Amino acid sequence: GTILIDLSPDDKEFQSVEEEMQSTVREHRDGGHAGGIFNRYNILKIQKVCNKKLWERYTHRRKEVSEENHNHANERMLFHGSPFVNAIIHKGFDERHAYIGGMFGAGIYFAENSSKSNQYVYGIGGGTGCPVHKDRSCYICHRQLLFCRVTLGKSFLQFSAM
Amino acid sequence: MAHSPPGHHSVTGRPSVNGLALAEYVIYRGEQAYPEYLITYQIMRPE
Ligand SMILES: O=c1[nH]c(N2CCC3(CC2)CNc2cccc(Cl)c23)nc2c1CCCC2
Ligand SMILES: [Zn+2]
Repeated sequence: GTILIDLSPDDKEFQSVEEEMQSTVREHRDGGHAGGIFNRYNILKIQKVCNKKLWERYTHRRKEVSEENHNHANERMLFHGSPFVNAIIHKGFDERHAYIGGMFGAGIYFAENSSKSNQYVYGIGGGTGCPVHKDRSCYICHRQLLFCRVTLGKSFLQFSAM
Repeated sequence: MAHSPPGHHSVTGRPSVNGLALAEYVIYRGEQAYPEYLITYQIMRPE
């Protein structure tokens, strides 16, 4: 039930999303070990993910959360990197996409820094890198991230030493 | 999956040591996120 719509690089929506990718790169304290060494991306394609069932499942929960949080869904746009991107866009997020060993418990994790999510495209801590070259810093192979609509509602603030 | 703290719908992980690191967020129900955009890209070797 999922359709993917290519956006044109001449489209304002493409440029907007690219700018969100590019402007939220940072350096990482691992020196690039997990996600590679880079300051910017080459954006190759941006697709809108269209799935009526998954969207209505999302907006149904969004309204519940809003009503429990003084009418504020606290909706953000956040990055998610995962080896399971193809399953996520067809079936949605579920517990099998959860970070079992994540610092805040077994949940689904998102980042404001695109480069944080880039650390997980090939696995936890970058895994063994790209499947072709086994290179966590591969400049050749194409990577995929998700830029996701996320309902936070009332968010528990946890000051981590990261 | 685990649960969010009672009375909450998510967790905000706010880095308190790296001033340049932005926040990370956790949800505990898949229905609270929609994968809106699929972005294909390469990282670029610094000049
Ligand atoms: O975008 C993000 N994705 C993740 N994942 C957690 C690990 C996970 C892929 C997704 C989940 N289960 C599993 C099993 C096998 C391999 C892998 Cl890689 C994964 N964690 C984070 C961010 C950004 C914020 C910091 C944490
Ligand atoms: Zn490669």
